[PDB]
Amino acid sequence: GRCTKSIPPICFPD
Amino acid sequence: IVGGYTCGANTVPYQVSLNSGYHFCGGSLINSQWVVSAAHCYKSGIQVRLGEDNINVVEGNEQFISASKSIVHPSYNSNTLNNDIMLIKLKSAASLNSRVASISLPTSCASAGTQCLISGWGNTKSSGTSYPDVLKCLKAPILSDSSCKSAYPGQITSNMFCAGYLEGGKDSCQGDSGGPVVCSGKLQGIVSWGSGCAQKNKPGVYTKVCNYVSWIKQTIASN
Ligand SMILES: [Ca+2]
Repeated sequence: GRCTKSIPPICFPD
Repeated sequence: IVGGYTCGANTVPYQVSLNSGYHFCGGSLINSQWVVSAAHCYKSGIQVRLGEDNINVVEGNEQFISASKSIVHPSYNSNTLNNDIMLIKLKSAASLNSRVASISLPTSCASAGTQCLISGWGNTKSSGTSYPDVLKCLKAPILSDSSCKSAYPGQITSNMFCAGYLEGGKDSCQGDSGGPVVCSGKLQGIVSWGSGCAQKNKPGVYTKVCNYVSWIKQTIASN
C-alpha cells in the first residue's frame, strides 16, 4: 500500500 | 496537499512545477540554473515552470525553461525509495527577483518538533482526487525517528524522515512529489512517499536533504 506521490503514483503491494 | 491552505501567489518563490504536457511533480530552485526534485520523478522531456501560481492560466510571472540535464542519484533504489533525489539543470538560467528566488541548502540537519512549510499542486483529497489550480501550503512538524519507524516498520532509512500528523487530515499527496519541505529557511526535505495521503497513523515520508549537501555541491560543480 505504499505509493510515491507523483502523477501517476508508483505503488507497492503493502 | 490535503488539509492545507492557499499559499498566495509567488509566496513560495523557490517552488517549481515539472511539466511533460501536464504537471506531474514539483521541485525546488536552489540556484539560477539548478533544481532539486525526487529521483522517482525522472523522465525525459521535462519542462521546468518557475514563477507559477495558477498552473492552468498564464498570469505574468512564469518562466518556462527546458531541462538540459536530469540527474538521478547513482544509488537511488526504486523499490525501497532510498536516496530519492534528482538534480535538474536548466537549459538557460532563470531570472531571479522577489517572485522567483532560490532556497538555501541546510548547514545541519533539523530536529524533531521543528515546524516546516510543505507545498505543491498535488491532490487535495484523502479519498478520491481533486487537483488544484493554485499552489497549496501546509505547516507540519518534523516527527521523531522512533515515531516514524513505528509508523512504517522496516521501511525508514537514514536518508528519510517523517513530518506531519498522526491524527489524519493533513499531508502531502500525489502530484506533490519532488517538492519542498522548508524548515527555519532551509530546504530539509523532498516530498517522496507515504501510505495513502492524510491517513491516521501514516505520516508523510521525505528525503533527508541534509545528508546530500556535499553530493549536491559536487554534482553541480562537475556539470
Ligand atoms: Ca500560470
